[PDB]
This record gives sequence, C-alpha cells and structure tokens, in this order.
Amino acid sequence: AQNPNCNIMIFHPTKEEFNDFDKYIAYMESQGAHRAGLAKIIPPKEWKARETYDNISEILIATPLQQVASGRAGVFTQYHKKKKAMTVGEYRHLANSKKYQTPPHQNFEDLERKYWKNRIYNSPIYGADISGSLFDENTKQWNLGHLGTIQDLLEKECGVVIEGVNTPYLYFGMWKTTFAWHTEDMDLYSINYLHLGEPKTWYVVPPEHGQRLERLARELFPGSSRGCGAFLRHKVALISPTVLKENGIPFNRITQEAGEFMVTFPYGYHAGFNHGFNCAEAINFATPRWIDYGKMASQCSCGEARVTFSMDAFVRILQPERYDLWKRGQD
Ligand SMILES: O=C(O)CNC(=O)C(=O)O
Ligand SMILES: c1ccc2[nH]cnc2c1
Ligand code: NI
Ligand SMILES: [Zn+2]
Repeated sequence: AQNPNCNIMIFHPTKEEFNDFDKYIAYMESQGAHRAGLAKIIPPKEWKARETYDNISEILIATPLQQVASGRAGVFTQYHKKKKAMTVGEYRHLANSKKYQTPPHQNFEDLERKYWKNRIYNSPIYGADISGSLFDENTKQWNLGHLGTIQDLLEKECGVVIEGVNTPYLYFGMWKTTFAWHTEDMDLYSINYLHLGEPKTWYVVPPEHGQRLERLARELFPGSSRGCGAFLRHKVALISPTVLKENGIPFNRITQEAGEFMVTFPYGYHAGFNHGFNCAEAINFATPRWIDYGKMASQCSCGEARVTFSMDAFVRILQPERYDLWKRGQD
C-alpha cells in the first residue's frame, strides 16, 4: 500500500497534468495521498487564478463573525457572534490594526506556538462562507467555479437525477481566525485555494483513524457529546497538537501559502488557523470513491448543524433510513 504512514504529500503538476482535474485527483490517490486526509498541490509556474487582486476591496462581508472562545488554551470551543457588515477594504484595515494584527515572530513554528498559547484570550473576526469566486472566467485549469458538480457525479455513478447546486465560497481571515475540527458535509472532498495574503496552518487526522479523534472529542467535550451523537458537525471544537499528542491521536500538520491549493479527502478531520489577513476560496467536490463515504457519513439531527438545501438530496438518496430524523433537525 502507498503512503502507509499517512504523510501529507505535496504535488507539483506540470501544465499538461493540470488540464484534467479528475485525472489528477485519481493520480494523487494512486500514490496514496488520500491516506493523510490532506494534500498540497502547487500549480505550474505558468498558471494564475486571475490577473491581479487590486480591485477586490468593494466585496461585501454581510455578516462578519467574531470568534469567541471558552475553555482552556489547548481544549476550547468557539461561538460566532454576528457583527455589522463591512467591505473587504474595511476588513483588511481592521485585520492590520494594532488590536488584531499578527505579532512579531521568528518563523512559522514560533507563530504556531503563540497561536496555541494565546488564541483563547482574543476574539478575531472572520468573513466566512461568502458565496462567490475570484477565479477569472478565462482561467481554464483548476477553476473552482467551473468544477463538475456533486449532483452530476451522483447521477453519473448511481443513475439518480437530483435537485441542488454546488458553488464556491470565499473566506476572508485575520490573525488567529480559526476553523474547528470537522469533516466536510456528507464526508465530501474539499478543495481550498489561498488567493492572497498570509498563510493558513492546517492539522489533519488520517481518515482511517477518524474514530480515534471522535472518541477523544467525546471525552473532552462530555456535555456536547451527550447533546448530540455527531457534535463535531457543529464545527465549534478545538483541540491542540499538544493535547492530540498526549492522547496518542495520529495527525499531521502543514502550512499553506498564497498561490497553493489544498485538497481534503473524504472523512479527513481537519482544523487550523490563519496567520494574518488573507483570502481563500473553497468548494466541495466528489469522485466515484466518495460514494461509499457519503453512505456512511454520521449526521447531526439536534438542530445545530443547519446546512444548505443541496444536502437534502444527498441524505435522501444515500441515507434513506436516516433522512426523516435528519430533516427534522434541519427544520
Ligand atoms: O479555510 C477555512 O477557513 C476552512 N476551510 C476548510 O475547512 C476547507 O477548505 O475544507
Ligand atoms: C452539498 C452540496 C453543496 C454544498 N455546499 C456546501 N456544502 C454542500 C453540501
Ligand atoms: Ni473543511
Ligand atoms: Zn447536533
């Protein structure tokens, strides 16, 4: 078996290899990339997402989210407090202000140390889940607004035609903005392009070991676990690399820089944080290998994990026994 230690792999496709998206994902998996839960893809030097980022300041962040932490430095939850709308230009200025800016640091590892030491004592503001794309319509390769849809994949594989759409989301981040431990909706793949700005550090658990992370989470967040059998779907729980190591949970880490893609694989738990002002674009996608993960995905029915209506068809077709209970939670 390829990549038996489940290391995060880094790929450098040629411009010829960058033409056929599906084919390259399949190639990465032939080399064992999926066993890590996360891969980095560095685009060919000839490629670009768009010409410049000089004219993005008028994009609106309708509902910026203030991420307020509770708990201890290495084990905490965060809740999202809604703030007043602001443009990306206003948000960038806020990110760079003395209150929110990245501190002096020696390197990525120094900044990582500072993040886990001090994150809970601040409440950074995030622009998340903003429907849109910053890819030029003329960018033909790895354009996250032009990918084959998950609905068409399900139809090609299983012959069922379903409603729903599949479009990208923008994320504007600042120092200490945080994404909690989670897998994707329906344990789908995701792909994330860092368009502009400071890095994003990722943590990931191999899919074959996801249940180990779930068991630790139940132990560390006991009230949440009693409330919901799939509470990581709520996307509010953080556990530090130090605490993961103390509990023998297998994981890896890597830092994504501007101009790089990351792919997360079905049932690969991931979490992370932003180093400073940045902008990323991400979308879910599927392959034939995903279908069995979609069938087995654990669902939240307690009401906290409200999601887009396009997930309805996924649960309805792949998980008909679970559908009634899940749908009640979406109401
Ligand atoms: O970048 C973020 O804030 C979160 N992104 C993801 O979880 C992803 O791309 O799957
Ligand atoms: C299913 C379909 C589209 C989606 N967009 C975000 N999550 C999704 C799940
Ligand atoms: Ni994700
Ligand atoms: Zn729940």
